[PDB]
Amino acid sequence: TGIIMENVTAFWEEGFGELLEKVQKHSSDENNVSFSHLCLVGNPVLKNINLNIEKGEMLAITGSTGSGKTSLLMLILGELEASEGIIKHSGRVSFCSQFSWIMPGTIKENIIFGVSYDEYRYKSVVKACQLQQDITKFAEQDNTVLGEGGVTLSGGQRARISLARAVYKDADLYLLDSPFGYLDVFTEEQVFESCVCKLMANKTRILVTSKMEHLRKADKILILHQGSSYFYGTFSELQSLRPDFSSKLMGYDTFDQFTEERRSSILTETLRRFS
Ligand SMILES: Nc1ncnc2c1ncn2[C@@H]1O[C@H](COP(=O)(O)OP(=O)(O)OP(=O)(O)O)[C@@H](O)[C@H]1O
Ligand SMILES: [Mg+2]
Repeated sequence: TGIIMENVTAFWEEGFGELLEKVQKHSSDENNVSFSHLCLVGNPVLKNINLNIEKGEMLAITGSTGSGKTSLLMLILGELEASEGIIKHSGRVSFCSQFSWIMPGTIKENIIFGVSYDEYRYKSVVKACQLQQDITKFAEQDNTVLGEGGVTLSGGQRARISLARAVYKDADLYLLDSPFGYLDVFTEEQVFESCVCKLMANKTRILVTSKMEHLRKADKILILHQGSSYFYGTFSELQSLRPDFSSKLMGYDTFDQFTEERRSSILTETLRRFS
């Protein structure tokens, strides 16, 4: 149907760490991580993961920083293998990574990169990703040549082009890894509404996020901590079965407009108090 994981565990295997680094602050937290040692010692990166996501549902994945969110995505992509447990999903998947990549060419060439052009499809993706506001600032609009790896664009601009590229792909499952992590916080709110909630309402999709509105709108929710499932279920269930986490995070007035670093800090801290 959509995607199922039953009691899945995945161990550190050689090369997986380098892959994670190739995508591309608590980097000071990571400074005696040795990917070799994790492989020697036999260590789960993800442990006892369960989820059942139906066709057209949206799973929101959140958690503490370094909890295995991207790794779970990689597991779906087949870059990590389940050592225990069952994973079912079929069909093409489309992946939007944390690192926004940009190829030599026009904005438009970037969004349809490697895929056939369809005008209604294109115009539709451009609009829902809120790119119309960006391209209208340029003399050649979406025919603007990105005369770098889009280096002179904003981080949000690069993230929107990269989102639009993944959303434009025709696929059965969309993996969206933290597109909404930048300062232009009102644009991100329109994008989430227009792209992820409306245009994609019937696409099975997984959104890694650190905003509570995304948990609120989600069909299902996975919270990760230290490579384990801190919680899995609906937003209603989260308020009942994790009441301490919930009231803390809904306690804020405008949590979703804090920086990405601050939201991830509060999430991480909250997950530790309440074990
Ligand atoms: N670049 C890196 N260097 C060293 N250790 C890393 C790096 N990226 C991830 N890790 C470690 O590998 C496991 C985590 O990664 P994943 O990359 O799956 O985290 P996330 O859950 O995606 O978190 P975040 O997005 O906040 O980094 C964790 O135990 C984490 O500490
Ligand atoms: Mg990540």
